Amino acid sequence: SKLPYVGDKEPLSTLAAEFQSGSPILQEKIKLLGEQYDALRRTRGDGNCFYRSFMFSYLEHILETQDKAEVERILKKIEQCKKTLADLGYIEFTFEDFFSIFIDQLESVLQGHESSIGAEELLERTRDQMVSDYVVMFFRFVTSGEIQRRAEFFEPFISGLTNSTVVQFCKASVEPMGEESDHVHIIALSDALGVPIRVMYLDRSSCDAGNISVNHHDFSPEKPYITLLYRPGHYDILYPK
Amino acid sequence: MQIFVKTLTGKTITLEVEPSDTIENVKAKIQDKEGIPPDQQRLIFAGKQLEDGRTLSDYNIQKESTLHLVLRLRGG
Repeated sequence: SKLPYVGDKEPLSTLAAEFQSGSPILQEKIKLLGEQYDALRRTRGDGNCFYRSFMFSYLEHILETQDKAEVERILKKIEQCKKTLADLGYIEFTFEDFFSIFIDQLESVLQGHESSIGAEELLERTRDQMVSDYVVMFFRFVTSGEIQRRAEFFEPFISGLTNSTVVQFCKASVEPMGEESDHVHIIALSDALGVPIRVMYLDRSSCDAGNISVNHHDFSPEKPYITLLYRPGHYDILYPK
Repeated sequence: MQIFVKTLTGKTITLEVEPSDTIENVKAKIQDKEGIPPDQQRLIFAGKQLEDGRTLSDYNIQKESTLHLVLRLRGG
């Protein structure tokens, strides 16, 4: 209600405080996570957390890496996504501002020119509604385009998940702001942009009780340079040690 | 018998089962081959999600049927 879309970096101990009167499996997994990860950054529970986490993670990665070649690569992928949206019948009037706002942020985190920004201003922009929500919406359009482009491949997964056709799913569950995401969204966004993602899965799962670890899921369109924390219902950003 | 499980990356996992295998048993086989905790798996056959209690015959999953696997990753 009063919380920002994206929080400050926090030591992992703040995560352990959330569970210190819950399950010991979770406390032990958070111990191990502390072994492998320095910090986390929370995102707001408004339904957009996967896209918000991905957005900030990626923009901050470009800021700190200054990887101009990765930017050239992704810009090519974004052009291709514009073309598939048009081929699907979306006119530019329906999505152009979302693309141009994200491209502006991407170019801004690159150093050495007039409108270059630093980390504090990047956090300001990802906390501002009229920038952050538009970038989230950019990612939702990209996701929707990739899902519909591959409708035939995604069809049986989606109809099992939701008893919806692929277009119904895109319209009702991908494009609206505030709609939670799931496995299909992550695969589609990761493939459409060609950026890998590691999701650390923090749950009560165990196979040998007394032998517990945090398992993960990789999306690799070489460890992923985007790492997210998943707990059932919610995504945040993790920082490796 | 053999069945196949398609994943969202385009991979097919082949498994050995009988019609009297639980859905839990199938997820444990999937963990054996892929390392995915059964708690995190969602199995689909013909537009319906398969329930842990029931078995392969209940969903009429026959010889060389194809299931679909999605991970439990819903999040806001």
